[PDB]
This record gives sequence, structure tokens and C-alpha cells, in this order.
Amino acid sequence: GQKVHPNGIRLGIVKPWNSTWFANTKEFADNLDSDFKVRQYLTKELAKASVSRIVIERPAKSIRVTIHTARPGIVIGKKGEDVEKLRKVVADIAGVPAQINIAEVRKPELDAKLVADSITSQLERRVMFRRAMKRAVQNAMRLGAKGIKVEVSGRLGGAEIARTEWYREGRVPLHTLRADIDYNTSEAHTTYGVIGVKVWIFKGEI
Amino acid sequence: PRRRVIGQRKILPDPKFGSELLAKFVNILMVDGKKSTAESIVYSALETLAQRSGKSELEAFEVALENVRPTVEVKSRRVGGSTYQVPVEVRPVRRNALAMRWIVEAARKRGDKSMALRLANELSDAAENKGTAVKKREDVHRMAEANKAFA
Amino acid sequence: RSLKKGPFIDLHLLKKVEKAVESGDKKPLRTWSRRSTIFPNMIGLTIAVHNGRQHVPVFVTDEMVGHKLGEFAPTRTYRGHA
Amino acid sequence: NQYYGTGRRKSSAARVFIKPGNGKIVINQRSLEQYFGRETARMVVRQPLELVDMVEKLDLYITVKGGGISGQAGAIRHGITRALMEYDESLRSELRKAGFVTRDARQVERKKVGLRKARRRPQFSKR
Amino acid sequence: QRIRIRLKAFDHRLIDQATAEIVETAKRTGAQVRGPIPLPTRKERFTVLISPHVNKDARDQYEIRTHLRLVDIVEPTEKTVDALMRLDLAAGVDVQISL
Amino acid sequence: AKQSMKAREVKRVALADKYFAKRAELKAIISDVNAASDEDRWNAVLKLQTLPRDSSPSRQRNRCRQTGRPHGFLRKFGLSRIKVREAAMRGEIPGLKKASW
RNA sequence: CGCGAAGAACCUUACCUGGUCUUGACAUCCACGGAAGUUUUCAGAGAUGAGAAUGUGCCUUCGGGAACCGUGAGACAGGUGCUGCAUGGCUGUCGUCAGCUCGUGUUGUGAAAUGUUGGGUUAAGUCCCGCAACGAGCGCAACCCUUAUCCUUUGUUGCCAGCGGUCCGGCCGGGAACUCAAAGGAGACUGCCAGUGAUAAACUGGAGGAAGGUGGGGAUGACGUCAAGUCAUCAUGGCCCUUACGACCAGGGCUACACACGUGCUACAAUGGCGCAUACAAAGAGAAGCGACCUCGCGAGAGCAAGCGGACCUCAUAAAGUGCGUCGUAGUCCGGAUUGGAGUCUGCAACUCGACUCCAUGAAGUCGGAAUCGCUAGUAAUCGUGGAUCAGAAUGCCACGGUG
Ligand SMILES: [K+]
Ligand SMILES: [K+]
Ligand SMILES: [K+]
Ligand SMILES: [K+]
Ligand SMILES: [K+]
Ligand SMILES: [K+]
Ligand SMILES: [K+]
Ligand SMILES: [K+]
Ligand SMILES: [K+]
Ligand SMILES: [Mg+2]
Ligand SMILES: [Mg+2]
Ligand SMILES: [Mg+2]
Ligand SMILES: [Mg+2]
Ligand SMILES: [Mg+2]
Ligand SMILES: [Mg+2]
Ligand SMILES: [Mg+2]
Ligand SMILES: [Mg+2]
Ligand SMILES: [Mg+2]
Ligand SMILES: [Mg+2]
Ligand SMILES: [Mg+2]
Ligand SMILES: [Mg+2]
Ligand SMILES: [Mg+2]
Ligand SMILES: [Mg+2]
Ligand SMILES: [Mg+2]
Ligand SMILES: [Mg+2]
Ligand SMILES: [Mg+2]
Ligand SMILES: [Mg+2]
Ligand SMILES: [Mg+2]
Repeated sequence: GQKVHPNGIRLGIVKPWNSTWFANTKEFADNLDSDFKVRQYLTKELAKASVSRIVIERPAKSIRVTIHTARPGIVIGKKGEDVEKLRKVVADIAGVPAQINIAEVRKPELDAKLVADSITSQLERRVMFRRAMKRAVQNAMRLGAKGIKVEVSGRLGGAEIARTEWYREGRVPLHTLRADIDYNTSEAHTTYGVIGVKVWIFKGEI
Repeated sequence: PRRRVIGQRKILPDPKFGSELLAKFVNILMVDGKKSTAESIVYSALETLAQRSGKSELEAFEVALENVRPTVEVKSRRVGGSTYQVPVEVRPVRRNALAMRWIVEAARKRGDKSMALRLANELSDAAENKGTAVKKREDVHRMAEANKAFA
Repeated sequence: RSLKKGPFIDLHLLKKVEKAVESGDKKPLRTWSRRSTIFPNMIGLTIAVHNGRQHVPVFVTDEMVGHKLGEFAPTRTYRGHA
Repeated sequence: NQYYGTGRRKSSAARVFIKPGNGKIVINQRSLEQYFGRETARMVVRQPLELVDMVEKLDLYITVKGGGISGQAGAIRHGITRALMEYDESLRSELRKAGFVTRDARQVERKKVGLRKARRRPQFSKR
Repeated sequence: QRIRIRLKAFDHRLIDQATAEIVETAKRTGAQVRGPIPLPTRKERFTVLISPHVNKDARDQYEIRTHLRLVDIVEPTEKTVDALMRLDLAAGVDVQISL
Repeated sequence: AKQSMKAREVKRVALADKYFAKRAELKAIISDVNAASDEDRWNAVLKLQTLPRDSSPSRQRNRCRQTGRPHGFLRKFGLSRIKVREAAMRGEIPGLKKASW
């Protein structure tokens, strides 16, 4: 069968939104496009900076972007010149004046985006997918995660028939709405096609 | 109905008379949720049954109802691709239900003008044991006696 | 129908009939304007109306006034099934 | 003093004020025969007041909003029964047996996606 | 006069901490305040097809709730005006105030 | 959805804002019921076709902003129903949670 | 098979006929010449080809740099072209069916088995006993939303019980009771009482209660199956096209019509048709928008123009129903297909090919062969209302209440 998106089913119960602005119907679609262009830019520029989450908030005619990252000295740059030439180009895109804040991810191996792109980077480095999956599962469980499962899909090891292989440890109750599930997705573009990665990380209830 | 064997829903009595069997009769007459239309048809038919052909109104209604109620009907029973017709006694809840259903369907396929006068003729035919609602009763009784050997 | 405050005709067709009005009978006028209405000013001309692939000549008679030019050029060819 | 009740049926809501003594029932500043043309709606608003006997003993001032004919008449009957149990409180246990104390919670079921109605499915064909 | 203040937001926790901020800024500055009242919440529904190609009967249904709060103010002092124009509100509350 | 189809769309709305909502005067003012009902109305009906075959908001297909999909559009978000759903589950549209009533 | 398509006159549009372009309709980099915009000029079906007017932002750290236009040469752009049997993502389906497994131990040469079977029980691999198994995971249940009862808080744009007044309309003074609005809290657990049961788990019944045994409905879809669906949402490996399989324009087409099938709508009437009078809803939408009052039109509509970003204004006088009159069982005062004439509105434009109005026309159809579908209660049946898409254009889809 097909599953529900575990972040989408938990909005307003245990997981918050990544955008926290208000609009009427006139200004709604243009705030949504400019949020798309700001997120598209920061993903491409900070690709080697391990960015997990981009929270956009808009007060009255402002914008402030909070970049959750595991590696904050490289998004900051040498005492703060890299975030200016981030906010001299974000306010370019949004039109409104901009502010950039940066939040440190303490344990980057309990973050489902950072685990998914770590597996994705190894699959493009020509690493066997079992090692990439099993090291990611062991590293998160040894840090106190209550459960994890990873899953890769599509032409594994250059095989000509695609497969979906997954590996679970711990406890991942996807039907429980109190469950703090961190889920994300990444794609790896290799010489034989696209390999999709999915990571679920459980951290406790309520 | 495999597992959850149920009770039953309780219904209102008739407003003009205090009858729950007339409330069942208006329900069987009712088409597409039109209860107000169906009470006017029964009350029109019950008046012209009472005033033209002998009074004691709902006393006359059950005199017509007694004469169409069956006492034994037939039911299939599948064994091996040859399925017998076994006579079974009719429950008295089902007795009133079959009698009122046969009268409404008899009164539907007439040629008179109103529905109330088709109903009035069928109740006056049934009070004197004629018509076609009575003949549905003995056709069931003929078939029940025909398969009497399979008791 | 279109409402009573102005029949429709294109301008390139309106000018082209105007110069066939004074300068006389010509070759049939090639047009693509099937949506134009037939005026009094066009009786006697032959308008070749486009129908998708060809230009069908239409000799304008007095009963064609107030109709469209596209009505005298069938766009679908069909003759029997089997 | 006025003794009060609130009753509701499907989408109707009725407030009921009872006053000590006579047989006047007035509903939305009209009386019963002017408001409810249907005899069935007249009887179910009468119904709580014949188990308790009130010849002409209680004036009833009632207003109602929403729903239709049978919805308003059931919302009145539930509002009367709550006003009479405020009125003396010995009436409850025979009013329980008559089923008038129960709020009828039967609401209209919502239309569902893929279905023509709440439960009506489109016509199936094997091929 | 009276000054009337309308608050709308997508969240109800965030909107009534915002009303609690402006009911207590306004008699800390010493004005009678009227309300706050909750106006009816307008919910807008959407219904999409989830499959990229066919399968018409497989759908999702979504909703946006817009909560509304109304505060009227009885005693608009000079101190009241400069208090609640310069307040620290969140990014989700929209304010539109009436003279 | 075919780069040229979007460029046809981008050019259509930019050329629609070029003329109309500014010079809709040619039909909203002169083709009126009073003394302009003489030849000046008729020249206005002729003048309306000098403007390009675009210019009119009735040729906006109103596609999705990311993929350019012409069907399944939602005017509230500007995105197609595939991209509305894909970004709502990611938590990107504010206040958009799954409805259950 | 009313499926993608939540809405093909042009556009959309991917197809056809014809007219046209070749570093390009869309992007980056180089060189040179022009600041962008303005607004008219004649040809042409249009794309495309020919004059006037003009800007000069900006620091020049004075060579010019930054926006926008044209031309030139290349890397390149572009492809709704092929392969869903190379893929990602997403979706259908068995099926909301109660299942599907693992660790360690034990048994078997082994594939494997046990656990997960057995006695009961449950909606449930649900729970309790027994037992070479002891534990665990994904499912089940619960946590979430809504509906049914009460309490607290707040009281307008919502409300009117007690009051004063009134033009008799909550409309004014006023009231904070009630309806309602939306935040918080309470309530239902087989909790209580009998009986049955293996001193069990659980069943039948009763009390109380708004609600009783999963209270109603929704969301939620395990491991997997069908090389199931989608390269035409997007993304993507390989292949193919590169003065064309790319790009622009006009007109046509997707609406053809001997036929067959699927899903619907309206009927074949008297439980009805028509005429007049008169009750009772919910849920929604609205600024290139919803548009009242009044005047004109038989009408669709038009003119004028208030209010409303909205519990305030508008869409918007619900229909079935009820009362009276008429028709009197007919191919009809049933049915409203088809066609003729005259119009309205939207739009550059209603010929192909829009919706609606008026007058006239008044086919088939009298309950449907073999066969077949849906539904267990506020359900079926029937009656209206709203929304998305949308300039205009629902008998479809998604929602809402009435009767029942
Ligand atoms: K696939
Ligand atoms: K084992
Ligand atoms: K491909
Ligand atoms: K066409
Ligand atoms: K249909
Ligand atoms: K059919
Ligand atoms: K047309
Ligand atoms: K007729
Ligand atoms: K429309
Ligand atoms: Mg209904
Ligand atoms: Mg369907
Ligand atoms: Mg359009
Ligand atoms: Mg089918
Ligand atoms: Mg076309
Ligand atoms: Mg098993
Ligand atoms: Mg076993
Ligand atoms: Mg279990
Ligand atoms: Mg066991
Ligand atoms: Mg569950
Ligand atoms: Mg209070
Ligand atoms: Mg296949
Ligand atoms: Mg074209
Ligand atoms: Mg078609
Ligand atoms: Mg109106
Ligand atoms: Mg007949
Ligand atoms: Mg069932
Ligand atoms: Mg009907
Ligand atoms: Mg509808």
C-alpha cells in the first residue's frame, strides 16, 4: 500500500510548519513563490554546508530566514561576511528586507535530512549501499535514538532490475500521532539512474 | 446478519387515532419520504371505508386486515442443486407486514381515479373476501398445501 | 447571436472589398476571415474562403447578406461510412 | 418565576419558558395551529404534556431557530421536557421511560469522496 | 472615541496570546477595554487528486482555519495609543485597527 | 512543461498588462449608449482589432508556477494539485494541514 | 470507459494545411553599436518588413562600470521525440483484510519447525489460561479531527428573559439571562449492580446517564502481490532529432457519424400537471470581485448606483410542504426532444463550435427481453442550496441542509 507522509500527518499535533507567515488570498501565492525561490537558492548555495531545515517567517513587510545547520561556521564564514552576501541576495529575491539567523544542529546523525544526504553522497561516491545503510543505522542508534529505519530504491549497485531494500532497528510506530518522527527524503543521481533514499528517525512520544 | 443480531426501532403511533399498525401502514404506503401526502391518502380512504360501507372505522380496517393475513408460507432450502419448497408458519409480525404490503400493491394496480378510492375499494373487497389482495393470500395457501409433504 | 450594436467584420477584408468595389471584378479574393458577416457591399464579388487547407470560391448572392463567410465553406469532408 | 429549558433536534434549537397557569402555547409570536400546519408536529409538541397532566395549567412561550418542520417540533419537545424537570424535578423517571429526555443525536452523514451520497455507491459493472 | 482592533491568524494559541498581550497592555496603561470576543472561524477546504495520472476516486482533503478576535477599546488615552502601536507581536498575527 | 509554452505564457501576461487594464477605454467608454452610437462607436469596434491577438486576459491559460501544468490549477496557491500536495506534506504552505471533519 | 481534463470558440494545443525563422521563442559567457520606455506611419491573414519623438540612472576610484535593445562567431539552447520491461517520486489493488516477521534458546543430516499451535474469548495475533519456548518489532487498539450533554470565561457586527419607551422592525434606552460564537474544563472506564463462566479472560441483563459496551462519522492502509499505472506534472540512465522531431503565425481539427458499449439526466403522470396565496434550512463565496434600492424591458437583461475584504454588505424570496381552484385517466392541461423566427450577455471574435430568454413547433415514450447494480438508519429514496475550475461555458465532481 501507500503511506501517508509522516511529517504531513503530524502538522499541528507534534510537528510545526516550516513557514510561519500570514497572508490574505491576494498575497498568498506570491509569498509562496518567493518562499520557493529563497529556499531553492539557499539549498544550492549551502550544499556543502549541511543544512537541515529552512524556517521562513514574515512579519509585517519583513522576512527572516532561520537556517538550521550542523556546520554553522561555514554558513557564517569568516566572522560573518558570508551571511551578509546571503542576505544581500535574499532581500534581492523576496523584495522585502531580510534577516538571516543560523541555528546549530547539535547531533547531525539524528537529523533525517542530514542522514539522507550523507547516504546520498556516499552512493554517488561509488560506495556499496549496504555499508552506507548499516553505518547510518548504527551511528544514530548509538546516540540514543529510539528507532530508525532507512530505505534505498532503484538499480542498486548498477543492477539492471531495480530493488527496494530497507533496514530497521529499534521502534518506528508510524501510526502513532504522539510519536516524534523525523522523516525526510533525498535522491542520488548516479551513472545508472536515480536512487531514492528515505530515513525515519523516532525520538520518543508526546 | 451473521454476527450482530439486533433489536428493533420503536415508532410513533398515528396522530389522529393512536394506532401503531396504521403508522406501519402509512410507512408502507409512503413513497420517497412524503409522509404528509401518505397520511392524507389513508385518512381519506379510511373515512370512505367507514362512512359508505359500515362504520366502526379501524375496527373495519382490521376486519379487512384479518382476511388477507397468511398463516403458512413457503421457503426455499438448498441441499444439492435441488432446493425444496418447505411450508413454514408465518410470524405474526410478518403476518401484518405481508397483509399490508399485499393490500398496498393491490391498491396500486387499479384503474380508479384517486389513490384513496383504489385503497377504499381494496379494503371493501378484502372485508368481503374478494379482489386480488385476498387472491394473493390463497395463492400462497395453495402452494403451501401443494408442498405439504415436505413438512 | 451577436447583439444588435454592431455586426462584425475584419478590417483587411473591409478594405479589400472596398478596392474591389470601385476597381471592378477581379480574381477571387483570398481570405482567412470566416467570422465576418456578409454586407450589402459584397454582392457580385467572389470570395475564396479558407476552410483549413484550400480556398473555396463563394459567389455572393443577395440572400447571403447577414450570414457568415464560414457558412459557405465546409471544413469537414465526409461521404458515407461503408 | 419563569422555568427554562433548552432542546435541540437535527439542526433546530428551541428555548422554552414555562409560566404558571393557563393553556396558551405561543411559538415565535404565533400559536401552535398557525405555526405547525402538520398534525404530527402538533402532536409531538403536545406529547410531553399528557404524561404530566396540564389541562390549562402552564403558559408556554417558545421560540425556535433552524432546521425544518420535524426538526423544530422535536427541538421543542426536548426543550419542554427539560423545563418541566426544572419545574418540579419529581418528573424525571417517567419522562425517562417515555424516551423524551434523550437528546436524539442522529445527524445527517456527510458526503464522501468517490461516493454519490453518504453511502450510495455508483453503479458497478464487471466489464 | 472607540478604537477597534481585529486579529486574524492561522493558529489559535498564537492568536490569543496576542490578544492577552493587548488586553493587558491597555489597562496597564489605564483604559477600560471591551472584549476580547471570538468571531466565527472561517475554514477554507481544498480537495486534490493525489495520483499524477488517472484514478479519480483517490483524493486528499485539506483545510486552512483563520481564527478571528475582536477587541474594542473604551478609553483611548495618549498613553494607550503609543503603547499598543509599538508592541512585540508574532509573525503569524495580522492586525488591522479601526479609528 | 515545454519551455516555449511557458515563454508563450510569460509573454502573454506581460503584453496583456501592457495594453489592457489601461486602454480598455476603446470598448468600455466609446461603445456606450449615448450620442457616440454614431460612426465613432463603429470606428471603435474597428480599432479594437489593431491591437495584437494577445493583449486580452482571456488568453491567459494560468499555468502552475513551478512545472507549468495547464490543468489541475489552484488560484489560491498558484501551483498545480501535484505541487500543492507535495509541498503541503513538507510543511511549506502555512496553516495547511489535512482536513478531517 | 462524467478516467488524466477542477471546465478544447481563439488561447489551451501537444494534431492537420499553408505562410515563416536558424546561437534561436527560453539561459550563461565574448566583441561592437545603441540608455530602456514613448507612438504614430504604409504593406501583409498574421507572424514579419519601412519614418518622426526621445531618454542620459549612476558613481566615475572619468578607461567606463550597472539595468534594457540590436547585430556577429561559437560552446550551446530546445524536444509533450522513443523506452514505466533501465529508474526516482507519486498512485491504484487485494484490504482497514488480521495478519507479516525477527533475536536468543530448543528440535531436525537438511530444506525447515517451534514461538504464531491447543482450550476459551474478541471487531481484532483482542485478552486470559495451557504449552520448549522466552522476548521483541511492523500492523490491531489508543493518542488526532468532527458530532451528541453540561460547566467556566468573554459579549459585537451575534442574542432579547425581565424592564422603560416606540413609528410596532431588537428598532432605541438598556440587559449579560437565553440562543449562538470559540477558548478552557468536565463526562463513558465494562466504572457500578446481579447472573453465567475454568476462584479466569470475557459474555447476557439492569441501574444511573445527553450518550453503553469500538456512542455515530472521518483521517490513519503492515510485509508484500499484479515487470499494475504514469518518461505528457516534475525529475532521470540510455537512444534519437539539431537550416528540424526545435521556434513563430493564420485558419481548421480534437465537437466528424452507418454503428456497439459504459456512466448519467429527463420522462412515460393523478402519491400528479398547471394557477394563486403562504411556512421552515445548512454550508459556502466575494475587489480586473460580489453587486442591493429605484427606473425601463413579457423575459434573458439594461441604465443608474449604495454597501462590503465582510456574524455588519451582497450573491440570496430554499424547494419539496401546506391551503384553495382546475384538469378526470386521454398519447392528455402527461412528456419537452427536434426545428423555424426574434433576442440578450461574455469575449478581438459565438459559421464550423457558447450559455440563456421570448413566440411558434410538440418526436419517442404508457414502466422496459436475456441479464444486472446500490443500500442495514438520519441510511435508502426524494427535494432544493453552495464551491472549485472559470472572460463565458455542468445532467460531471466536491460539499450542505429539508422530508424521511
Ligand atoms: K514506478
Ligand atoms: K528461531
Ligand atoms: K528519459
Ligand atoms: K477549432
Ligand atoms: K448525464
Ligand atoms: K444509461
Ligand atoms: K461558438
Ligand atoms: K402537451
Ligand atoms: K464561469
Ligand atoms: Mg441529503
Ligand atoms: Mg466518478
Ligand atoms: Mg481561459
Ligand atoms: Mg470502472
Ligand atoms: Mg484550437
Ligand atoms: Mg501467521
Ligand atoms: Mg504452529
Ligand atoms: Mg497485538
Ligand atoms: Mg502461546
Ligand atoms: Mg489504529
Ligand atoms: Mg456569562
Ligand atoms: Mg507493464
Ligand atoms: Mg492557432
Ligand atoms: Mg474529447
Ligand atoms: Mg437578487
Ligand atoms: Mg397513462
Ligand atoms: Mg455495514
Ligand atoms: Mg421530481
Ligand atoms: Mg450541485
